[PDB]
Amino acid sequence: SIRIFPRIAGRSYIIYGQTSGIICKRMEKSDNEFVIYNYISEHYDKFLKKYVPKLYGKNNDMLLLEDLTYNYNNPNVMDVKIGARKRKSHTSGFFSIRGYTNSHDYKFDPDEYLTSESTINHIKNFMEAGGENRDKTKQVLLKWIMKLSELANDLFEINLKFDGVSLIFIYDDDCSKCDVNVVDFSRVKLIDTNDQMTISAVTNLIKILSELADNP
Ligand SMILES: O=P(O)(O)O[C@@H]1[C@@H](OP(=O)(O)O)[C@H](OP(=O)(O)O)[C@@H](O)[C@H](O)[C@H]1OP(=O)(O)O
Ligand SMILES: Nc1ncnc2c1ncn2[C@@H]1O[C@H](COP(=O)(O)OP(=O)(O)O)[C@@H](O)[C@H]1O
Ligand SMILES: [Mg+2]
Repeated sequence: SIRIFPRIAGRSYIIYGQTSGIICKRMEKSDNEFVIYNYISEHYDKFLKKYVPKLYGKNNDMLLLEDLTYNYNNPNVMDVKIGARKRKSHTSGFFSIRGYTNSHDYKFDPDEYLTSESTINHIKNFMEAGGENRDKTKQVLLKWIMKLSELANDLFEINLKFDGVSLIFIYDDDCSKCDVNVVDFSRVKLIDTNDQMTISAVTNLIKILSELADNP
């Protein structure tokens, strides 16, 4: 009947859809996540199409979402919180890594505040599954940089406060495919300006990833 989806982070009930390519995410406390998907669709439809999993529909309290891991033979996933946290400061100052595929092997702890060096080391840990072909892993980094650059550029024109939103980074072990998308609109709010904190998270990630793609 019910297959639990292998979540990297967060607390919401998420299960595989009864059909291929879909996950079902329960809206726990309010339907705010649905209201915000609908609002972005009406006001910023190009943003939704480029950066966000497709919302196929709703069943009671369940969102039917595009499974971002579906087209991958061996997906590696990292959840980075880029929007404001509820109370805490970010573990990496401008963002918080929330989890990644195989993080347990590296003694990753989502409660641990990280130096710049430890932050970089966890991102390198996440990239270890991608293997020793430095050319192929560099290309994954560059394609993430391309899309995050455009996202940061685009965010200047969006009047939302992206509280609690995460970037879901995905690459295949063979490094033949990768993407990054924005998820988790449960705490997002309308405002009258752009979200500078969320833009700062994205530019900081671009800086770090650019250093990784350039290191010899
Ligand atoms: O916004 P965060 O700091 O990243 O963490 C909140 C946690 O907030 P905080 O109060 O520790 O700042 C929330 O704690 P709560 O508001 O229940 O005391 C928790 O419910 C969310 O699942 C939790 O977020 P989650 O890990 O993305 O599920
Ligand atoms: N569309 C998606 N495709 C694949 N995995 C997803 C998708 N949306 C969420 N996830 C997974 O679920 C986890 C929690 O997602 P999120 O939307 O942040 O829910 P929560 O409200 O529980 O924090 C992410 O870390 C990721 O592993
Ligand atoms: Mg989340």
